[PDB]
Amino acid sequence: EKIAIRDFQVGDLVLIILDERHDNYVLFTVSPTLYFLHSESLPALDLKPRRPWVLGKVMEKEYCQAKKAQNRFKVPLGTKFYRVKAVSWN
Amino acid sequence: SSEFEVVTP
Ligand SMILES: [Mg+2]
Repeated sequence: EKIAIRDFQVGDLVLIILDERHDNYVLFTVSPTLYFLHSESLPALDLKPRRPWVLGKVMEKEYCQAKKAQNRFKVPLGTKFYRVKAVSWN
Repeated sequence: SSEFEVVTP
C-alpha cells in the first residue's frame, strides 16, 4: 500500500481525496498541478457527486485547459489541469 | 463541455 504523489502514470496506486475548495475529487499530490478525478470514475470508486478519501489505481489521464471563467472545476480561466480516470484498488 | 478543451503538455 504505497502511493504515488506526483507525475502520475497509468498503473499508479493513488489516494483520491475530496477537495471542497474545488468541489471535486482530486488526486492527493505534492505538486501544485490539479489532477481532477474524471466524473466517469465516481461510481467505480463508490463516490457520489461525502466519503473523505479512497485508494484508486490510475488508468487514464487527460491534460485540459479551462476555457471559461466559471467552470465545474472552480479554477480560473486559462488554468491547466489533469483529468484522471481511476478504478478501485481491490 | 465548452468549459475546457484537451491540450497537449
Ligand atoms: Mg495520491
